[PDB]
Amino acid sequence: AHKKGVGSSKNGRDSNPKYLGVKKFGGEVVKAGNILVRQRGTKFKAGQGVGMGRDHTLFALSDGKVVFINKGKGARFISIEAAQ
Amino acid sequence: AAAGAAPRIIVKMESSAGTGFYYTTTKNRRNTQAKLELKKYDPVAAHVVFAAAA
Amino acid sequence: PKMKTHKMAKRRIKITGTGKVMAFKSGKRHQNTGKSGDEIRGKGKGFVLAKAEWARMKLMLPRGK
RNA sequence: UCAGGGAACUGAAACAUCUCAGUACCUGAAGGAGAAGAAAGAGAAUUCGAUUCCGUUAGUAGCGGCGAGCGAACCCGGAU
RNA sequence: GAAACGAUGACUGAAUCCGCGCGGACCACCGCGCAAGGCUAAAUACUCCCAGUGACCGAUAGCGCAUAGUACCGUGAGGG
RNA sequence: UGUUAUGGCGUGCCUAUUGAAGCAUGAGCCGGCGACUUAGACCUGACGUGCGAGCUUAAGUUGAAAAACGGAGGCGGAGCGAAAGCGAGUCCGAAUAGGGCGGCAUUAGUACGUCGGGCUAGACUCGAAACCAGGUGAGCUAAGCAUGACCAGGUUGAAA
RNA sequence: AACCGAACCUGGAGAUAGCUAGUUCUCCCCGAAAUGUAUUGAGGUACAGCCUCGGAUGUUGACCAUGUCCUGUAGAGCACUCACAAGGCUAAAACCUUAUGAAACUCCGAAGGGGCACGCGUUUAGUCCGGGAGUGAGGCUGCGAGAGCUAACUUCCGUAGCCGAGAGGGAAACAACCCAGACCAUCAGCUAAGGUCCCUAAAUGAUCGCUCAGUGGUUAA
RNA sequence: GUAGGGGAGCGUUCAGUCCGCGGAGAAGCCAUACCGGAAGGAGUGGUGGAGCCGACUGAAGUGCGGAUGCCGGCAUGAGU
RNA sequence: GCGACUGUUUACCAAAAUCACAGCACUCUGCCAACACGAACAGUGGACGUAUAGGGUGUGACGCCUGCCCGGUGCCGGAAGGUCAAGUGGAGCGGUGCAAGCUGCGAAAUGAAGCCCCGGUGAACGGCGGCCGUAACUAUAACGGUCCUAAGGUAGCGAAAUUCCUUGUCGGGUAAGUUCCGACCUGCACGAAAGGCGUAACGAUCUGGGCGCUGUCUCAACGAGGGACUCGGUGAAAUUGAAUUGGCUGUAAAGAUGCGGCCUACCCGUAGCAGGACGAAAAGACCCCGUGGAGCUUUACUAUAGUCUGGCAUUGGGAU
RNA sequence: CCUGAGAAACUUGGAUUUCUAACCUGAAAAAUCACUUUCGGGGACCGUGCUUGGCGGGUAGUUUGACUGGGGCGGUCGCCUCCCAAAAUGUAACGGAGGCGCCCAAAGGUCACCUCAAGACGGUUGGAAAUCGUCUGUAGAGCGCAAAGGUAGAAGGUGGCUUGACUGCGAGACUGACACGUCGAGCAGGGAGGAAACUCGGGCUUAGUGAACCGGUGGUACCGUGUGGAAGGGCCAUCG
Ligand SMILES: [Mg+2]
Ligand SMILES: [Mg+2]
Ligand SMILES: [Mg+2]
Ligand SMILES: [Mg+2]
Ligand SMILES: [Mg+2]
Ligand SMILES: [Mg+2]
Ligand SMILES: [Mg+2]
Ligand SMILES: [Mg+2]
Ligand SMILES: [Mg+2]
Ligand SMILES: [Mg+2]
Ligand SMILES: [Mg+2]
Ligand SMILES: [Mg+2]
Ligand SMILES: [Mg+2]
Ligand SMILES: [Mg+2]
Ligand SMILES: [Mg+2]
Ligand SMILES: [Mg+2]
Ligand SMILES: [Mg+2]
Ligand SMILES: [Mg+2]
Ligand SMILES: [Mg+2]
Ligand SMILES: [Mg+2]
Ligand SMILES: [Mg+2]
Ligand SMILES: [Mg+2]
Ligand SMILES: [Mg+2]
Ligand SMILES: [Mg+2]
Ligand SMILES: [Mg+2]
Ligand SMILES: [Mg+2]
Ligand SMILES: [Mg+2]
Ligand SMILES: [Mg+2]
Ligand SMILES: [Mg+2]
Ligand SMILES: [Mg+2]
Ligand SMILES: [Mg+2]
Ligand SMILES: [Mg+2]
Ligand SMILES: [Mg+2]
Ligand SMILES: [Mg+2]
Ligand SMILES: [Mg+2]
Ligand SMILES: [Mg+2]
Ligand SMILES: [Mg+2]
Ligand SMILES: [Mg+2]
Ligand SMILES: [Mg+2]
Ligand SMILES: [Mg+2]
Ligand SMILES: [Mg+2]
Ligand SMILES: [Mg+2]
Ligand SMILES: [Mg+2]
Ligand SMILES: [Mg+2]
Ligand SMILES: [Mg+2]
Ligand SMILES: [Mg+2]
Ligand SMILES: [Mg+2]
Ligand SMILES: [Mg+2]
Ligand SMILES: [Mg+2]
Ligand SMILES: [Mg+2]
Ligand SMILES: [Mg+2]
Ligand SMILES: [Mg+2]
Ligand SMILES: [Mg+2]
Ligand SMILES: [Mg+2]
Ligand SMILES: [Mg+2]
Ligand SMILES: [Mg+2]
Ligand SMILES: [Mg+2]
Ligand SMILES: [Mg+2]
Ligand SMILES: [Mg+2]
Ligand SMILES: [Mg+2]
Ligand SMILES: [Mg+2]
Ligand SMILES: [Mg+2]
Ligand SMILES: [Mg+2]
Ligand SMILES: [Mg+2]
Ligand SMILES: [Mg+2]
Repeated sequence: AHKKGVGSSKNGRDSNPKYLGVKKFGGEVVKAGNILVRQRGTKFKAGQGVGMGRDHTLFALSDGKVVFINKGKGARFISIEAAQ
Repeated sequence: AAAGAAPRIIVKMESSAGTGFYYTTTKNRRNTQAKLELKKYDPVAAHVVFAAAA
Repeated sequence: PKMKTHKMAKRRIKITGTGKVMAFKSGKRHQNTGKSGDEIRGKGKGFVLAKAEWARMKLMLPRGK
């Protein structure tokens, strides 16, 4: 006549969002200590003027202007060059 | 954390300096067995090494 | 009826010269062996509420103290 | 008005301490009022000087599942 | 609550002047005080009743009533 | 202006809703009654007014076909700290680096009124089922106690 | 004592009521939301988000172009992972030719999007300080997905538009579709979607064809 | 243009003041083709029989179709 | 079938298989009895009764009977020990003053009832059960019976007021029998005072069958009386947005007299019918929701009348 | 003046026994009582009063979450990773898979050194795989645990020294409604490794978590109710 279940899911679950990616893009002014990429790994390597926290977070060290170096795929660098 | 705590325990590292100051971290008892001996700063002087008080 | 002062807010909130509202950062009572030492340091402290939370506190203590 | 006895709804967005509230109600005794009163006091100036009442101190000091919420007194100014 | 002080139900129970009681655990010191015996007007409260007033009402308003606790309902309390 | 014929056009109102002519709610009709208010000498803004580095009284006193007195108090005047305390500085600290603040490149408050809103109170109006207190009820009904009343006539035929 | 899972009367008492109803005079201006997270929370509330009034600023907003950086979808592709079609070859695996599927494969990889600078060029918004809110049930269609049976006037998200809160013409009728945003007056003119045999405003229009089945006027192997 | 915010007003009682009407007739009631952007407002006439309009200012028990709202009167069902 | 019986019950939907009952059992109670109503050392019921009496509990005439399990729980009893509150006892720690002193906290040992623990207890609460293998597509009617917790059904009964599979299977009755009866045992999920199986008699009980008789029926007629109808008299009600209130098919919030198209229809009423007007009545009583309510239950939390218990007081003397 | 005891006494108790004037209770010319006595009996118990602990649905007040293609049953509730997610972030479902509530005293700091899986040829136990060698060898391995990104000029394997798994701070950003959360240059004290430039305020990264409240503990001498102390609070640390 009717049915009695009984099944469910073992799924559903997921994890709260991890707002990643670059926050500071090609040709952008930058204050000292402004963050420029959140990333899982070495996706973007620090160049001149940019350091890297343990989160592999890239944060700029001395003001200036942001510049993206794509060195042919899998090896890429972000840097600051000050204006003048 | 919780009571049962067989491996790893919150131990407090109290100074020899007799200042009053101490620290806290965790030791496994599988590998420390006897005691814990560490060399950290003391802010009531400067840098005087502590032992693993209960 | 004279509006009473919200006695909870006595020990946890501060009025400022200009007219903003302050409190102490939180998580400092058994979340310790965490730690990190810079957290523990950063927490014992004090700080200003974001903003939306201002009106209420102001209404909590009419005398400012 | 004083005294003996003394609720719950409700508020705590549930509830038990708490709150409603010593309110409602019940009983008692008494008057045109009654109560209270002549410091084993308040208090911190070695200050004040019977009690009651008004303003004020003051939503201060404190009370509190330190939650909801409850909340003086001294001084000072009056009425007598 | 660190809980002083008053207050009694139970048990117990001291000093009387170089003595006694307090001052918020507790001690010293420094201050305020004379418990266990009584009465006391005045300022204060209320408004059944009386008088004056009103940016109160004028017949569904205003008291429930231009009067009635009547008619009427209820065994009754009571409602009206 | 009234009234009409005919043509075109046209899904009552309210409420509640994603969506109402709805076969969803309310409503017989008309007349009256019928719902955002009051209070505090509370809080916080807008407008206005009076004083203005100052502004203001409350109880009360006297007067009172009016109002005046009354400075006790309250608000500005300095902040910062857990506080002591320090003070255009202060707090963390051993000093630094910082937070709050003063200066700032300037900034006026206070008393009253009207208004917007907050709080506390019945707090826009109407509506529970319930909870508690004190009382009224066994002239109905459930039973008890004392005291009386009543059961045509017929059949059956136990012990002794 | 005509309704007893606790009588009735009065009182506390205007109990409480996150619930349902109801909420009254006119015109003018702007004008939402039904999203997010948190809640003994899910038809309730807090804070944001969105509305309005006021005071501040003073083009900071908007669109669109140029420049520059970010991306892993569409496709495609098989280089890894998993899966797979015929054959070779070998002791089956690896490997060789041929051949292919993929949300959780990627050698690659668009259109588009997002940030920043200008404004090289148009247009009007913005931001902050303070008062008042309301909203937190959404609804359909297209496109993009999951769930579902590539069912639902289905459910849950992304995105545009409309309804919601939108009257007017069209689609017979018809929130949503197509055209189109109604300050008022007119027995005035042009148009949009959609239409021009009669009901019904407007060519029983023109020319070259098609179908003869009322196909027109609803389905398939 | 819904919730909502803002702005300018209409009408009602009471109150202060000014104007001023009223038995050759007030308020209220009744009819109406006039006026104003709307709440609304006047003109005339009929009613009525003793009070009342306009203006500015102040204070509200201040504007109804709803609430199975309340009181009241009268309809329908029916000459059933 | 159920209950033995006469009786009793839900005023106003249940009269029964409910309750009560005589009989039976367990147990408590020695009298200021237990038990119960009470502000209460008052008073009273019990009862002016006295264990052949009284209370409480279950079973329910009568007959034959009433098995196994004391692990858990509850009651009765035991006691070596582990126990446990106030108190008794303060070794010892601090505060203060110069100190005599005043004073803050406070350990042993001791310390009641009760629980732990030992035994007993069923006409105490209760328990008397899990299961092993089948030809084929991740499977339906049917199966024979070994048996874990303290134990694992003695009689009697069994498809039952108890049976899921279910119209079980056979027999009976019937032309035909999902009901009834008998037998069977494979009792989903009987069973012995929550009584088991019988039982003459009793029943406005329930169930099946027969005889008789019949308008219950085939199948309805005729008749009567009382309404309904007509006239004179008196004259309600629930309901009601307003109504100028058709049919089909369609559309609309998805069930249209009111919207579209088409069709039908002169105006008004009387007696009649009940398809519609999602007709009337009761703000659904099912269902969900509300950090609504209330009655009830417990080994849910918390308290508490009552009650057991140690110490203090009434409260005294003596002897060992 | 006595260690330990023997007589006597005050005893102050503990238990028992017993007596009676408290108290309780029955009888007789006076019914409930009061008398009085024969009294008779009981008896310092019972009763009652304060306190101590136990039992106590007899009564009493209340509690008994939410999500949910109606509710209940089942499942689920915080955190991390991947896909969905439409090439920026974000984005729901009782959509599709999988982990966490730790671990490490070395698996950290620094310094120095080393390079993997796998196949092919040949090799005593072996002979699928063991251990050795040669050749190939960009990751086809490893990283304590899930997976994603990452990584061979190391994060991977090994050794030396070590306690930066540090106090006092924090320019500036990411991110969230708030509270949170995350990254972090640089200054001071003061240290570790390095010859040194230098690096180190834990771990390749992303889960390994709990706001307040009340309390434990080590320091501190801020307040301490006439003053000076002390109880108590406050501060930093820290445990539940
Ligand atoms: Mg309550
Ligand atoms: Mg409550
Ligand atoms: Mg009297
Ligand atoms: Mg005392
Ligand atoms: Mg009149
Ligand atoms: Mg609906
Ligand atoms: Mg709406
Ligand atoms: Mg209708
Ligand atoms: Mg309707
Ligand atoms: Mg409804
Ligand atoms: Mg109706
Ligand atoms: Mg002003
Ligand atoms: Mg004001
Ligand atoms: Mg209000
Ligand atoms: Mg009755
Ligand atoms: Mg009410
Ligand atoms: Mg009340
Ligand atoms: Mg507009
Ligand atoms: Mg808001
Ligand atoms: Mg621009
Ligand atoms: Mg593709
Ligand atoms: Mg290529
Ligand atoms: Mg919501
Ligand atoms: Mg929603
Ligand atoms: Mg949506
Ligand atoms: Mg849908
Ligand atoms: Mg439209
Ligand atoms: Mg239209
Ligand atoms: Mg049309
Ligand atoms: Mg539609
Ligand atoms: Mg055209
Ligand atoms: Mg034409
Ligand atoms: Mg408009
Ligand atoms: Mg006037
Ligand atoms: Mg008048
Ligand atoms: Mg009406
Ligand atoms: Mg009705
Ligand atoms: Mg009426
Ligand atoms: Mg007639
Ligand atoms: Mg009729
Ligand atoms: Mg008739
Ligand atoms: Mg019977
Ligand atoms: Mg009978
Ligand atoms: Mg009945
Ligand atoms: Mg009957
Ligand atoms: Mg004992
Ligand atoms: Mg048969
Ligand atoms: Mg049979
Ligand atoms: Mg029986
Ligand atoms: Mg007639
Ligand atoms: Mg007609
Ligand atoms: Mg249709
Ligand atoms: Mg029609
Ligand atoms: Mg019509
Ligand atoms: Mg009929
Ligand atoms: Mg209902
Ligand atoms: Mg007791
Ligand atoms: Mg209960
Ligand atoms: Mg639920
Ligand atoms: Mg569950
Ligand atoms: Mg995208
Ligand atoms: Mg969403
Ligand atoms: Mg608390
Ligand atoms: Mg301490
Ligand atoms: Mg201390």
